[PDB]
Order: sequence, then C-alpha cells, then structure tokens
Amino acid sequence: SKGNAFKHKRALVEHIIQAKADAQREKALNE
Amino acid sequence: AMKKVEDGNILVFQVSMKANKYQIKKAVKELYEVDVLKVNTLVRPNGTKKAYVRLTADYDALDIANRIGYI
Amino acid sequence: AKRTKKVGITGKYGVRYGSSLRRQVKKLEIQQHARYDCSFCGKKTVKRGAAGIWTCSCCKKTVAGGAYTVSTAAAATVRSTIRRLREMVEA
Amino acid sequence: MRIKKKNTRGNARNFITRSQAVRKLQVSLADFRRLCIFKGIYPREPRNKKKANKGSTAPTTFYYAKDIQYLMHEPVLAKFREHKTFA
Amino acid sequence: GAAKLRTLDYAERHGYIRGIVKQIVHDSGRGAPLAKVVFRDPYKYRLREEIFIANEGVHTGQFIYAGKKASLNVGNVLPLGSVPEGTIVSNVEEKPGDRGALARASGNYVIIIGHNPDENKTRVRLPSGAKKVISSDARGVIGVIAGGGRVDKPLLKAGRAFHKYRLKRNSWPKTR
Amino acid sequence: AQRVTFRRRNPYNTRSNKIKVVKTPGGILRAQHVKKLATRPKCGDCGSALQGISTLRPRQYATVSKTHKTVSRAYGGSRCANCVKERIIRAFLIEEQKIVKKVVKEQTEAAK
Amino acid sequence: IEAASLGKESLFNLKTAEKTGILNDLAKGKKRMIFT
Amino acid sequence: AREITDIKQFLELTRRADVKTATVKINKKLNKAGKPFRQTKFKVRGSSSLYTLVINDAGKAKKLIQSLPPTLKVNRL
RNA sequence: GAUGGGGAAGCUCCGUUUCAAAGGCCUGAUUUUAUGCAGGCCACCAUCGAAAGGGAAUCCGGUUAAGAUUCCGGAACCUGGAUAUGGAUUCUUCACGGUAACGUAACUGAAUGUGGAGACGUCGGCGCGAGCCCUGGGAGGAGUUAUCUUUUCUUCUUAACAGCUUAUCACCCCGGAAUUGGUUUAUCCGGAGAUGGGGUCUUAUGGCUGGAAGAGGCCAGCACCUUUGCUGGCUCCGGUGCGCUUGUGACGGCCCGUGAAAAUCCACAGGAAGGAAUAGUUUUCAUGCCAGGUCGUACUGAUAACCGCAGCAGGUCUCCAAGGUGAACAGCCUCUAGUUGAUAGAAUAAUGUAGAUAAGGGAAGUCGGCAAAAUAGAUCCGUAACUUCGGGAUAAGGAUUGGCUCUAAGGGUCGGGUAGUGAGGGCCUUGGUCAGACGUAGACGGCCUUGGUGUCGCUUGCUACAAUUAACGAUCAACUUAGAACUGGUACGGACAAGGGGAAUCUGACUGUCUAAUUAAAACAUAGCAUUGCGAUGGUCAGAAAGUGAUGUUGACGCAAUGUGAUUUCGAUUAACGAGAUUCCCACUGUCCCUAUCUA
RNA sequence: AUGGUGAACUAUGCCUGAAUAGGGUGAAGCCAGAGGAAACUCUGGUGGAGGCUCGUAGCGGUUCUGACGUGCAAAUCGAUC
Ligand SMILES: [Zn+2]
Ligand SMILES: [Zn+2]
Repeated sequence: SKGNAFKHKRALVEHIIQAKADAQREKALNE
Repeated sequence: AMKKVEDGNILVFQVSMKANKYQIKKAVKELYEVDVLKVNTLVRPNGTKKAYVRLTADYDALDIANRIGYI
Repeated sequence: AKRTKKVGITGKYGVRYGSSLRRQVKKLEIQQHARYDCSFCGKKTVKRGAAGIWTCSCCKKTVAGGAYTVSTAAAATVRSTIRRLREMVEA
Repeated sequence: MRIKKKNTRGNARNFITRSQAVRKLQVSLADFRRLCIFKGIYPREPRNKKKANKGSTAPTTFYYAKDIQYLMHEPVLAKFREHKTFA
Repeated sequence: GAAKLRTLDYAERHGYIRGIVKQIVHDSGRGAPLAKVVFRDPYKYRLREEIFIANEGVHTGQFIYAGKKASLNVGNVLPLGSVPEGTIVSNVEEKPGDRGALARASGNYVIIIGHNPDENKTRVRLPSGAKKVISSDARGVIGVIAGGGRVDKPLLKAGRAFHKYRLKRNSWPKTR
Repeated sequence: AQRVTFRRRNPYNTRSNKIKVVKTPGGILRAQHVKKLATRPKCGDCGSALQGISTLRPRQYATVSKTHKTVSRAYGGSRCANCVKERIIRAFLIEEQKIVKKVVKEQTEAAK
Repeated sequence: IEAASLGKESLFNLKTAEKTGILNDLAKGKKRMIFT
Repeated sequence: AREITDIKQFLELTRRADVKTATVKINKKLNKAGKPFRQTKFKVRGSSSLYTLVINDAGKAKKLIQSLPPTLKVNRL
C-alpha cells in the first residue's frame, strides 16, 4: 500500500481475499 | 464636576502641581474633616493638576460641598 | 528508478554554475547530507549539525570530524600512527 | 511602584545584630557593652528570627535599630573618644 | 571566547589535570569547531571552563588529560618533550606561555621531527613546510584540527560568498 | 465579520504582543492579549524535560508551593532520575576502584 | 573503543582486583576504608 | 469565586469572622428533560473569595436558610 | 562614557579595568596588665543607551456632549510587610505512600558550589485548538406574496479568574523478539530491550462547574403634560470541511551562514544551626490584616490634523479583514461601516485628449512594423535543432469547453452470536415490610427479586464453526473525477481576467549592482582560475614619529595583494538567460491606398 | 585662510524588531514492481530541493510625439517595463 499497489479500499479487500485463497491452496498442496 | 459631587460622592479639586496623592488625601482630610476612600489625579492641558477625591460612605460629598459653599 | 540520469543530487542547481563545478560540488554534497554510523552506539544515526560537528540521534553524542564527512583519511592515519607509536613507547 | 526587595523591611529593619551595631557606632565591643549598660539598652528577640537574620538560625544578639540610633547621640561616647586621644 | 590552551601551572608542568568535554560548538567566522572543556580549579573549589580548538575525534563527555605525564591519546595536550618521535600535534605553542599559536585552522597540524640534547628543544614541520625549533616545554594537543576538507567544496554563489564574508573582517565585495 | 484592535499601545506583531479573539458576555468579539508560553525545565545532565515539574514562566515559580517544583528523590528538581541512577552507580564504582587500587598500591610497594 | 578505555582506568577494574591477590576475601567484602 | 460542596464546610465558612453578607439566588431549571425544578445558590462573601453552594432540593435549601446565622446579612435575589 | 593614570600651551584628548590603599561581612570577657579593638572571611569595578527586544499582576457589564482594560458595580490577581488561627508535624523530632516512573495541602535551613528558566534562524508538509465562514431543527421579530417559495433577512451570547478533569512527546514495570516485526503524508525504530499489556508525567488545549444570568440580547403587555418608571416571556439543541485567519505540537529540509545579553525567578548539592512532652516547630498548606507614589492617557494619524512656503492628484511604519465568481489578498458585484467631496448652469462647430469600428488590399507607409491588431484560462494529444543531459518547453502544432438528464468511481462510525449454566447495575408495570420537614395533599429518598422494559436481558468465567463470507449489514457526510444521451446557439475561459510565435547573426556566462530629476551598459561585482609574499623578533595597513593603533576572539584548509573572470571542447567554441544589438518569416492589421463614423 | 554646523534626505557597517497571494516545474532520500551473471537499466508512485520559473502586494525604473510647462505635481499621475 505504501508502494501504491492498491487503487482503493475495494481493490485492497479483493486482493486480500485472493491472497488468502492462494495461501490456503498452497498450504493444502504442501499438506 | 458637580454631577460627580451629587452622584458619585466625589469632590473635584484643583491642587498644586507638586502635590502627590498622599498629600492630597491628607490635606483634604485635615481641611474638611472627612474620610477619603481614593484619590485619582490628572494634569490638565492648561498646566494645572486636578484631583478626583472619592469619600467613604460615612460622608456626603453634597453636604460637604454645601458647607464649603459652592452649589 | 532514476529520475535523473547523471546529475544526481546536483539537480537543484538546474543548468547553472557549469558542468564541472556542479560535478565537483556533487561528491561533497552527497557526503555532507548522508547519514553515518555511530562509533559509540553502533547505529546509523549520525548527521552533521555544522561543518565539523556530527551528532548521533540516539545516544546523543556529539563528535568532531571532517567538514563534509564524519572522518577524514588524514585523521584516520593520524589516529592509527598515534596508536602504533604509543604502543612502541610502551614496548 | 516597582517590586521591593525581600529582606529590607519588617523584622530585618527593626532589629540589628551586635556586630552590625558595633560597626555602625564605630567603637570597640568593650565600649559598646559599657554604653549599653549605661543607657539601659537590652537585647531583644524577634518573633521571626530567620526573617530578622536572612534565614540564619545561628544564635545572635539583637537590638532595636532605633535604640542603637539613639545611642549614637550620647555625649559619653565623645568622652570615650577624648579619653582615647588623651591616652 | 578566544580559543586558548589552559594556563600553565604546577599540575600541567609535572602531573596531569583531567577535564571533561561538555559541548562541541560552532564559532562564527572560524572553520574549526570549538570544544568546551571543564576542569576542577586546583586551589578554589569551583569548576573552570576552557575553550579549546576541537581536534578530529574529540567528542562530548570525553576525558581530556593535560600535563607532562598524560596519555598520548588524541585530545590530550602534552609538552612537546613528553611525546615521542614522529607524533602529530595541533594548536602548538610557539613558546611556553602563549597558549597556542601554530596549526589552528581546520585540517592542519604540526609534525615532530626530533629532539635536542644540549637543552630542551624540538624541531617541527609546519603546515606550510617550514622547519622551526621551539622550546620543548611548549604544549600541543594530540591529533589534527577537526573540520578538514572544508576548502574542497566550491561556493558556486555570490550569496554564499556574501554569507561567509559578512562574518569575517575581509571586505566583500572587493574593490580596486 | 466583526474586526478587532490591539488593546495595548504596541501596534506591532511582536513576539510579546500576540492576541486571541474571544466572544464576551456582551456578545461581541474582542482581542485578548496572551502571554508567552512557558518552557518545561530541563535536566542538568542530559537536557531532557524532567517530569513532575510544573511549566511556568520563571517569575511564576515564586508563587506555587514546593511540591509543584520538585520530585521526592535526590536531585529531585534538577536531574531526571536516569542521570541520578547513573550518578549513584558511578560514585559507588569510583569508591570501589579506590579501595581495590589502594590495596594494590600498598601490596605493590610492599613487594617493590 | 578508546573512549571506553579512557573510562576504565578511573572506574572499577576487575583486572586490578584480580591482580590484588585476595579474591574470595574481596567477594566476601573484607577490605573497607572511608575517605573524604 | 469558588464552589464549596460540604455543608459542614459551608456552615463553618458562614460562621467565619470576616464573613458579613450572603446571597440566596433562585434558578428555574430542568432535570434530565424533566419538570421545571428549583435551584438555590448560597453565595457567602469572603474577603478574598465568593463561595457558592448549589442545592437542588427546595426543602433542604429552606432548612439550611433556617440554619443560617442571625448576624449574617442575607440578600434574596 | 567618567573615575585611576598618562598626554596636551590649552579648549580638552586616550582608554573602559588598568601600574589605584577603589568595601563589605562574621565572631569576641581572644583572661589579665585592668578607660586606647582584637581574631577572621570574600573578591570587582561607574553610569547611560529599547514606549517594536527581556519583563510581577484585570476582567466583564454599564456609564459621557466630549473619559475608560483608568470612572461606576461586581468579580479577581500581583508585590512587599506584620502576624494569628486552623491544618500539618514531633516522645523514631524536621511527613508518609508507590517495585518504579512518581504522588500529595503542608513536611525547618546560613556560608559555599552547581543546574534550569529568561533565551532566540529560516522554509515545507502533517496533526490539533481558537475566531470566522457555511449549514439543520426549534423559539421569537421583520420583508415579500400579481403568481410561487414548510420562504428571505435577523436574535439565540458567556470575560479575567478558580476547582475537577483533559495529551502528542517522554519515562517506568512485566517479557524476550527472524517467518523480523511495529510504523509516518514524508522511513525511521527495536537485545543500549521491539511488538504487547499495565502504568507515571508536562496541561499547549479542550470539556463540566463556580464567576453567571442577577449581565447582555430578542420579543410581548403597561401607564401618561411630565426632568419617567413597571410587568411578563424566550434566551435551546446540533452538523460539516484539502475552507480562511491565527496559535500551537511532533517532525523534515538549508547553511564554509548554525541564527543576543542582562535584570530576574526557581531548584539541586551541602549542613552553620535551631526546634517538642501536662510541650514545641512549620508563614514554599489554607484563611485573616495593611499598602501600592511619580509621569503619559483628549483628538487626528492624512486628497482637511505630518512633510513638501497651501487646505499639493506627491510621500510616510504597523494591526483587524464578510458573501459570490474564480487557482487566487486579481478584476467585477454585494453585506457591516463610511461617503456622496471635487465651483455651478446652458449648448454640443472644427480642433485636442482618451476609447472604439471599418469595404477591398495587406507594410505598398516610415530612417526604422513605431503604435494598434492578432495571442491568451483550463483538459486531452503532440513537440524540433541544440544541450553543460539539468534544459530547450507553455517549443511548434491540433482537438475541446454552454445548458440539461443520467451512468460509474472515489469514504467515516458502529456492528459477533445463542446452544448453554448463575449472579451483578438503574425510574423496577402491578404487589410486599421498615420509613420523610414544610404549605383535602405528601414526591424524592437510607433495603430486596428467580420478574419484567422453557422465564427476553445491559455485565464477567467458560465448552461449543469465535471471522479464513464482516466477501456483509445498520447509520452518517463532503465535493471531486471520468463517461454517455439530449438540447440552443450569428457566440459556450461569452463580461472580467488573459503569452504572439518562429528562422539566422553580434554581445555578456548566469542571479545581482550603482547615475534621487534628460546617459541601467559591452561598466561594477560575482563563484571558479593562476601567481606572489608572510611562521609572531612576522604580513598587511592607518600614522610625519612614538610605552605606534588595528587586523587580532587572528595562525598557512589562514591573512593579503595581483591578473583573468562560468563550464567544456578544439586564440577560437559553447547550452541556459537577457527592459542588450542586427537581418528576415508566419500571423496580424487604418502604418498606408484614403479616409469615414461613434462615445466621454 | 581661520573658526564653527550638519547622516531628519541620501550612502554604508552594526543592534533590535517587522513584511513578502495563487500557480508551473519536480532534485536528493524512500516504497512497490520488471529486464540484466553483475554494474546497471526500465516502469509506477512518494517526497518537495532550487541565489528555478509565471504572476499579485512590495521594491525599482527601459520608457512614452499620454495629462503637463505660472501643471494638481520645484519632478507628479497614467501607461509600460
Ligand atoms: Zn550513537
Ligand atoms: Zn537527565
């Protein structure tokens, strides 16, 4: 956010949701 | 000045240019047998000194003014 | 990335004073406005207060040094030679 | 009226210590004691000794400043000086 | 206040007196920074301040030793006879009792060449390059005056020259 | 929209002639001259603002009580308690060094 | 480093205490003198 | 001007030697958007300070008014 | 700028702490010599110089023909002094509490030493507060009403001072950190102890209360020759922000520039001493008593109050600063306040001055495009040679701009549960016992609930998906951006406001500088560049000479004098810039062919 | 020639105070991202430097077939820079 990745609050929220999904999938695949 | 005498219990005097408030209060007390509450002073543009002398409630400036003889 | 190709910190001087003079000013300016390490507490918290006076933000120590850099090479060599010859005085 | 100093009036001015009195009279201590006995000058005690002596608690002898001032006029003092010259 | 060494006395002649650096401050019109050093007065129970010229490496809170038998460390002042061959000093006294005359500008120092048998004399190389012989009792601060490299930066501006030279006595701008 | 004037005879925006604007019980705006802001007293060693000490202009300290101007400790109104702790530790270790060094000196001059 | 060394000479010295010879006596606190 | 809370302190203060005049002031106010109630302020004039005691209970205010000293001169409103 | 000294024929000169006996303080029965002062302690030189620097302390309301932080009324504060009572303290004499930061109503103190405050540059953004601005409800008054407008305007305020409370920063305690974490708009911070939880502190500042509604404001009803007063009402509750002015905090930037002093006040270290038991202490706690001199104070502060010989279209320091348009302290219009001053009247020829328009042509005019015209805001696209790579640049050159109806985007605050046990807070619907003074009435209140607004619930302890859909909902508010339809134009930066641009040559590097009133540069200065001298028994100067003055608070990275003046490249060359000089180009035009008309 | 008087204007040093819209441009440092074995290069931000710049108040003056000559002005106003 300091680096200007996110255009607004909705963009940050959706990116968080996607990143949590990616973390979940990565942990499940390493399981 | 006479409005002050009647309303505010204040006697207005022309005093000596060399006299300070202590001397004014003492002189008024000695000369007129009255108690003095406060003395305010100014120097008039004509070179003289004017004193507003406020007496205590025990004394009536109007009565003292009549006794002096100006009314 | 790089807002300026070559001019660097000397970009405040615009096109004035000449290329060579701007280049000469550049190195000393970079030294001067830099943040140096503290020899006393080991933190990069030392900045110049005035030419020759360098203060640490933490541990609040003021030291004497060079005009535009905390230490000069002459001072470093003088320090080392003092150490060496006082050691030989002891020995 | 500007601010007055804080050790000049009251007890500080009312009382004078023995050494200050002797110095002010410009006589010796023996002469001072003789004069005080001749004239009935006796030591006094301030109620506020710290205020009389600049906050000091040390035991001091105090006299009335007006009594010392009166003592300064005694002709017996002039007689003492005449005796010193004669000696 | 003028930048002078400590007044000579028995302590500095024989032993050492220890002072402490309180602040390193900027003097108007002088390139080198000044150091305020507080000593204990040997006779009277009171602290006395001194204004030395700061050498490179001197820092606040540092112990500065002054005397014949003080450690050969930067900041310490010593009689020139107490230092060995080849040392480097600053604020060198020309002769005993003048309180410092040589190598006072920033980045300048005086090297020791060698001593003398016949009396207490020492010879030194001055910043210009002259070779001079002074009394070996003359004192000096170990190290090099702080603030070196100052003349290497171009001023670039009449305004910077104006601000520099209004504090000095040099007439600026120059005429004739 | 009501405009105000300085109330003292100094007509200049000096450091000691600063005003504020206040509404009065008469419903009018008026200038109110404000005194200079007080500075916190500083520690005698480090220079940090010592805590528990009132912040007043220098003359005003003559009016408040002692408790406003000190804390309950050695050097209470002058040093900041970290400086006091370091002072205590330094004094104790100086005394200890004196003891050890004197013993060493006596033994050395015995064996020398 | 040299600043720390400058302090060490004046304040308490473990090396000098060790050099004094008596160690457990000092740990028990056997030597005491009063100055000033 | 100082507000005093303790009734005992208020009575001792009203018996103080420098005190000559007091004043009883009546206010009409509202309690929590409630009915218009009475507020009695007792203001005792000291040499340095005017001391104000605020009572929100009319009966207590009346009984305190009875409890006041006789020599004290009271000005009502 | 005296004194002490020293000069000078002298009027007087030098110097500002010295080559001065430059003055204060403590103790004493100094044990014998009998009526003569003994023993000690400490060091520094006047004075003047600021109504913009430093600095003890006052506010509100009212009052005059003219006074006002000065008078009147009320409410405060400061300083100095004398002192008493309460409180505190003390038989552990000079207080206890807290691990600590530290707390408090107090809680003795001479010499001597030390520290703090006074006390400090400039710029930038960020946060906060105050006044103002804008705005909603309600209670009043006024205006409009041809038609419309739950409407337009206006009042709804709260001083110094006092008590309680209120904070960034900072600090303390617990604990030990890598998958490093915390964190500002701005990247800084942590084993020299981060994150986290709990604390302590300064009181800028805000809030509640006292002051104080009794004041002030806005209304209604009352008399009556009057030099006159009276009676009732209301004076409440919110919101917002890149707003304006201002103050302030924590920060960042700049310096070969680092940005007063003194009076004055406080504290610390120390401990000469003094101080209590059928009695002491503490005036740094509260209260009480007394006092505050001298001089200024009116009015203007300028096209009518000063200076220019005036009652001059000139000049002269500073504070406060409403609404719209708009980037805006611009220009234009308006509110509060102020003014309507300038010799008037009647006519309207030419000429003059100021301001405009113009067919066709378009520099043909003139020494010379002089002057006018044309350009001009903002958004999007687009931009050459040259260049010291920073610029050139708003280069040049295109498109667009109104009104209206929409679409999309950009935020804040609060929200976690019942499946489940049982207690806790408050007017407890109704119902129960004790139980409150005054003027048939009688509240409030000192005590309790398993209930109520499978036994709802406002609270902790906890099992149970606590949320990997809070991926959502309730509630609150500001103005910005982007786009798409429709629609009128002879015009959309519609008035105001507001660059003409380009191609070559000469000149100076630049920013800067002097000719007050006919000469602003090619000259002066400038950073840079080189040379030369000087190590104190010295250099440069002032001086005829000196117990010669300064530089000098000086020491070769210094001092000073010279000559050249950016920089680069090859004496030439050079980007950027210019109220500098010269030749042209586009555009433009009443300069002209060639005049004509309108306004003041 | 002798002896005096002026820095209220103006010139300059020093001390203590005061004043200076709104825009353009976008330096160092910092955050995120991409290509290069490295050096380094590139993109998007953030930040807010400069004896930079447009342009008020201010300061000064290249000027004008402008008003003007016993003018309102013994030096003015307007315009302009
Ligand atoms: Zn450090
Ligand atoms: Zn400290």
